[PDB]
Amino acid sequence: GDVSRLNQRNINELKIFVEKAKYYSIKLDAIYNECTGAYNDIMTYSEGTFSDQSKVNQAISIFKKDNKIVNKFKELEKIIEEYKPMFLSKLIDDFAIELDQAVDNDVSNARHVADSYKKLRKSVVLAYIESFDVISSKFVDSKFVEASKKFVNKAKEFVEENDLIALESIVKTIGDMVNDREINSRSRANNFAKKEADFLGAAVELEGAYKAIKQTL
Repeated sequence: GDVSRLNQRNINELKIFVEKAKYYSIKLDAIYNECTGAYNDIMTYSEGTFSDQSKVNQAISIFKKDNKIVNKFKELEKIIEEYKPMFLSKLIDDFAIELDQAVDNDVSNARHVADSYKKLRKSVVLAYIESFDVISSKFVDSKFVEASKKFVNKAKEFVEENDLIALESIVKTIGDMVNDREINSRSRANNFAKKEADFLGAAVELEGAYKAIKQTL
């Protein structure tokens, strides 16, 4: 008759991912807070060696010490491992290699550390969206699948504006939907309000399709 058995399998798969990934944004925030000074010091004091070399060495030490930062990224990778097997792995290797090679003094290497980090930060955000993209694409409900495409696009446009703020919104919003908490569609922001609201509008549309499925189960 109907496809309730299938729709329930889809809700189940989405709910598992979201609950398993619920600390993803907090974990990226902890990387950002530890590394932001070190990133900016590399960008500043490597733009021209004149020199602050001691500052650059110390900045590199924050990214390298006890492989802590690399392992924090691997912890995020392990969260999305089931879903996007090779998304992040190359970019984590690239960073690891730059860190391995940065035995100073070498600004280019120091700038390569900073760029490989920034690129990896943005990938960790896209990885979450890509996982939801793969999950949503297994939905038998065509209205949900259409609403999911619109969400991923607005999600990605939001990432371009600010990767950590975008990831925080995506995680909280998807979280609200699978826990049946009504999504607020308004941004109260002073920075990035336009793109946040575009993203929140696509999430209200998705919440609509999600509820329409849920109400038949």
